Amino acid sequence: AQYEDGKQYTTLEKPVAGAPQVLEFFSFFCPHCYQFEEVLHISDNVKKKLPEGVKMTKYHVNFMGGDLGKDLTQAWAVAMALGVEDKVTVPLFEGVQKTQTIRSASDIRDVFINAGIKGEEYDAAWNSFVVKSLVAQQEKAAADVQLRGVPAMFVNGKYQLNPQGMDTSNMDVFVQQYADTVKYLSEK
Repeated sequence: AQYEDGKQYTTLEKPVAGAPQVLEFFSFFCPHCYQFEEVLHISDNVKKKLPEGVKMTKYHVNFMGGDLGKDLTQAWAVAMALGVEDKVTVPLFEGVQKTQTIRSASDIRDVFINAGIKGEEYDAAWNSFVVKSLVAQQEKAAADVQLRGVPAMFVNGKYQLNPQGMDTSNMDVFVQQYADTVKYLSEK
């Protein structure tokens, strides 16, 4: 066929029930994740091609960058709770990988302050049980698919995107193939 299991995607032998429709995993330490966000804009091009009524989920992971990795998973929970994902994603990526100015939880906090989130509001979220459970959800979703690598995308808890099996000679063509594959899987 044109889309084949094991080529543009793989199928989970152990399907995950009740999973988010489109589920994306990343790490601010992850070099292809930086590309996916900054250069390729994968998330946004997938959205542009998803049907009506499909919601999109993005979670951070712990298994890169040790202690800071975990702080970043909690910070991403804060961002989700406050709904400020679109204001902190770029400076977090650049703070970790470009300028390397993020070395502690306090530096992560600085990024939010600079993006205009108020200190009191950040610290209250950071310490909230709503953020605790948001962290729990991120961990659980990644555990459910025994995730050992990022970037990763899963569709309906059953299919996993396989970007190694798409041409990379042209970045635009790669992105559209990726998004079209998500749409195909979505309609499956």
